[PDB]
Amino acid sequence: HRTAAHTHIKGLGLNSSGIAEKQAAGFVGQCAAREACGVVVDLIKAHKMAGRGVLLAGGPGTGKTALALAISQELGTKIPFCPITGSEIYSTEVKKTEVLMENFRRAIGLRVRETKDVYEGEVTEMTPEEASTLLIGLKSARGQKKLRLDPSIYEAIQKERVQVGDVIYIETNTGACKRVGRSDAYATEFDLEAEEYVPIPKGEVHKKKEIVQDVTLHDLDVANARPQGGQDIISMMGQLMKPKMTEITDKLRMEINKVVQKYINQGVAELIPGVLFIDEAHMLDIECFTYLNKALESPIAPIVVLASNRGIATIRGADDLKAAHGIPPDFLQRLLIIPTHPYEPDEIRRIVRIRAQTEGVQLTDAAVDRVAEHGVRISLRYCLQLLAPASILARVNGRTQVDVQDIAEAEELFLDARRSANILTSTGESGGLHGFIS
Amino acid sequence: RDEPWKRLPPPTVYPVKEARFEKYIPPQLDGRERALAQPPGQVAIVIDNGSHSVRAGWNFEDKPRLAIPPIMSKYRDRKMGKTFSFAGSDCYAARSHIRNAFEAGTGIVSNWDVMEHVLDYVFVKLGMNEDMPIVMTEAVANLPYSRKSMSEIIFECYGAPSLVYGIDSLFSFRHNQGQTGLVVSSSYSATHVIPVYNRKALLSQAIRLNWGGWHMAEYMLKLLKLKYYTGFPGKLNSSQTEHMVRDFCYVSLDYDRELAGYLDWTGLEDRERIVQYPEEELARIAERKKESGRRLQEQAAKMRLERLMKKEQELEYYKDIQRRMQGESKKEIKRLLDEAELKDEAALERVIRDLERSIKRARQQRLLKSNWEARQRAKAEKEAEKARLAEEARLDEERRKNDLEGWLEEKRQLRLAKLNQLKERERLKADLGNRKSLASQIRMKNIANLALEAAIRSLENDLLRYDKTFSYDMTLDAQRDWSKSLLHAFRYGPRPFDPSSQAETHRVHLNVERIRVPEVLFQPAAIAGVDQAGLVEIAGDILCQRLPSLPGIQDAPDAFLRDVFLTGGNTLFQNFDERLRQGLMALLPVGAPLRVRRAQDAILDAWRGAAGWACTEEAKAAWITREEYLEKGGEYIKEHDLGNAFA
Ligand SMILES: Nc1ncnc2c1ncn2[C@@H]1O[C@H](COP(=O)(O)OP(=O)(O)OP(=O)(O)O)[C@@H](O)[C@H]1O
Ligand SMILES: Nc1ncnc2c1ncn2[C@@H]1O[C@H](COP(=O)(O)OP(=O)(O)O)[C@@H](O)[C@H]1O
Repeated sequence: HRTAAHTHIKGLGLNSSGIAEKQAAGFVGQCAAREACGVVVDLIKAHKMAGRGVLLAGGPGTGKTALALAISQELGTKIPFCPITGSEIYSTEVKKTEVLMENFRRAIGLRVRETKDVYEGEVTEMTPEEASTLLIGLKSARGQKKLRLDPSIYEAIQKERVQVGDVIYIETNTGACKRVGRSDAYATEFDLEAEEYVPIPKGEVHKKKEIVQDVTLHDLDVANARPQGGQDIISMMGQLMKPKMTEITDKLRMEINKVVQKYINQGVAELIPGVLFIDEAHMLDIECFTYLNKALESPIAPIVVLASNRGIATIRGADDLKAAHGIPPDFLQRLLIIPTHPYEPDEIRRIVRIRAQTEGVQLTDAAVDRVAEHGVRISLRYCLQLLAPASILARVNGRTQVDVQDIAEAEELFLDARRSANILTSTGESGGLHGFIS
Repeated sequence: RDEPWKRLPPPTVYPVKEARFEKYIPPQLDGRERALAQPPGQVAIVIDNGSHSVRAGWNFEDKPRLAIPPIMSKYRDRKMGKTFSFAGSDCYAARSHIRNAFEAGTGIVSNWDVMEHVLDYVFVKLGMNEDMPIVMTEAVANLPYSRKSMSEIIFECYGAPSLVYGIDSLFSFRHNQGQTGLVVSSSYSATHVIPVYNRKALLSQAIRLNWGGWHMAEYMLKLLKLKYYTGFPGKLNSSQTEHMVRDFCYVSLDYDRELAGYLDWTGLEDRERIVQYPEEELARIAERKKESGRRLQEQAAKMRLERLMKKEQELEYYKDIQRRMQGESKKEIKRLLDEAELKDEAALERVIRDLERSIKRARQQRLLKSNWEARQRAKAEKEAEKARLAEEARLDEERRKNDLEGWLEEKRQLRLAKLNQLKERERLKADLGNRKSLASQIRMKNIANLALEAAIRSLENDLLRYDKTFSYDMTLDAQRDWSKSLLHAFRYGPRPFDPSSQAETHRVHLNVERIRVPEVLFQPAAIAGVDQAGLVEIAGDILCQRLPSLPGIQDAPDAFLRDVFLTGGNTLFQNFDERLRQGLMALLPVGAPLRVRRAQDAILDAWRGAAGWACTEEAKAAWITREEYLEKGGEYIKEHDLGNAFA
């Protein structure tokens, strides 16, 4: 349990009728944006979505990404959520219209249920039956058990160095085997052998457990393009033979859709459409808002929550047009735009109290007003970053709770950006030996 | 540290239960009067020929009448002029000429002159004044000569209608109402494992382990003889070790974890089991020691003063030579230095400096003035040295009022240096009792070429007072104390040492012997070196490798695992059936209905089974009458399903 910048966000805090209530689940105020994000969460769960775009306006300091983490904890662990910033789309190995499709294919989720039948235990004998099939007795501390092996899983046992009485761990379903060690009954056969002597497991020999587990479609794309991990031994050279990201063509994705729809029609897997949260979308340039306008029109595309804080700025990559939000109006008509208004002075105090009781820093009511004064007069990100140093100035001076004096000391030890700009301009007047170098 | 034995409770001690006599001589004649009242064919005398305790009685009762050891003893008194010979429990174990009917370590009778008198005592104390059938037990796969000799003693010495031999563990099986199982019976002489299939013993494949309660007693005697190493003032009989094993040993469930953390200090007081065995003159001695001490101090003080005076005289002599050398020619300085046996003026200054440092550290009126001035110089030197030490102490205290860390690092380095010096000395000391050491070779090479504890305590005291990270455990004294060694915990316990008192030296402590001695049944080849297999491994060899490979039986795991029960006398240990159940659970396949239990009256059901068997139709169809002994011979075997194989 360590505090982040969004630890106190638990959920959107809605009613049963989809109406936001003030000071609920960590948020303070911000009604209409939480109502709209609740509608977005219901749209994601409704499974009637093949590409929808949601833009979040509002300047810096307001709660844009807090809404996104509220959505991410409102969906749960089940439905996948991929947060990427705009600046991650640039690479030096692939084009930047292919990393977008890699994020779209990381967004869609594919849930498979398995019943793994694991076999822990000491090998009793290695008897080749036919001349082929090789029986193995797996002795536990509860009883041994015979086991008939396929002639291909035995060539995976045999590659491992399993001889007489090594404890092993056979997966029955997936056919995965690991040699855990040599059993301690055969420990002191010789006296300085070099193995890992482990005791016989004091449980069952046949443990049957079931596991629900997810796979993203991008992992299917990578596992079908290039051999990965298992038998890819020439990758230890590194220079040309490493697993470099390659240009996954449209034909490969068009076939993987066929195969996944085949395994959904058999009732094996389940499909769950995810969320792609692209943050600070002004860093996306015009060679990607062209490609999003195509890639959202697929019948498989996930919902895209874009976040952008800028005003009428210059679209990157094409310097001769200005547009709102850094988003071209060719693309801006698709988006559902949600506003994010600033904070009143009576709605900053509650954020101070919630952020204080998240970090455990308790403080008197004469200091909450001072932190709210710095929140009104300077910024919201700065006033919340004085609750943690002042507690360090509290338990050192023989106190437990934070008073006005510790914050009056921390405002001098920890200057903000505005007073540093004033010192940088006015106090740092002459550019000489002991001056700043503009 | 006084803590580990300050709040320690007073000990709860158990005395020695030696197998003594008991004040009873009954000539019980009330059994023959009841035996002659029953109809014929249903009266028989049953004798369990046990190696530890021969039992005997009539079949129509539940408890045996006589339960005696095979001990006998014969004497002749010349002060009385009479031959004595009594046997059984009437021997006191004051005289002992004891010889037993059974061979020590094996339940095969080979001491027939004792067995004859034991049977004589049995037939006397039952009441025989004149011819009943005899049902008698023997060992598994008995030797034919022993059966021939026993049958010869039964027919020829006493005169009997019929007798029949059987295996006592199988009688306890038949009394326990089993049909098919795996009888594991740990007796006094050997531990048998016998598979029984539909009330029939499969004696072609029964296996006896060569360990038993007598081996328990003898191995316990050997380990108490080797534990108390320097000589224990007490008679260590075998029988008292047997009674120690009977009430102070239990088979541990998980042995390799219980054993390795057994002799830890925390909680040894509850593991350990302990066994008993049956001012004016001080002021005058203190004054004499004070007076002898005063005289030695006075002599030492005189010698010290004399040495100081001699050094002062020598210093004056060399200073005089130094003064005479001031202003003399280089030739006269060499003559004065040669007269003083000195090589150079530098050697003279070194001798004067050394003598001054040593003194600084340390007619009648003329002599008295010279002695008084010498004492004043010595006192002035001592006072100057004391002043110097006091100043150094003050400066050290003043420095301490300042830095402490750098001070602690210096004290740690000084401690390490002194420890290394102690180790180098210990090494030199150990090497001095040795030769190959290069130390004697370097000495011989040199001859051939020619041909602190107080300081450590002082530093530790300083670290204990000022260093919070330095504990008493890190002191040299702590690294040298009983509470550290395990051998005191192994022989004596967590209490302090024996001060050679009356009721303290005569004590035997038991720690490991509780779980080491009854463990030999499962790991024989390692603890006691008997080159055979464990009980678990024998049971697994029979259940998993021989019985499925034997034709004529239906289910090898589905039938023999229904009832595995434990019979013999060497079985009433705490947690003995559970160990065998966990071993067989580790060996058998998963799902076998294993149910290990034990008999009801483990030391007495071997008699009751032959008591209930004695007067049935199968027993009537398995007797050997007298004319059958006269015709068929001696080694004739009625093949019964409990007795051994016919020959
Ligand atoms: N309460 C008890 N706890 C543990 N052991 C006991 C107890 N009582 C008796 N014994 C053990 O039982 C043993 C006696 O067994 P028993 O006399 O039944 O063997 P046995 O039938 O004479 O053997 P065999 O058939 O070979 O002659 C003794 O060694 C004694 O240590
Ligand atoms: N309704 C709210 N309740 C509590 N904290 C909030 C709320 N809205 C914003 N915050 C705070 O704002 C900060 C996040 O600002 P952020 O949304 O990251 O701005 P931007 O999206 O412009 O980078 C977090 O520290 C969070 O504590």
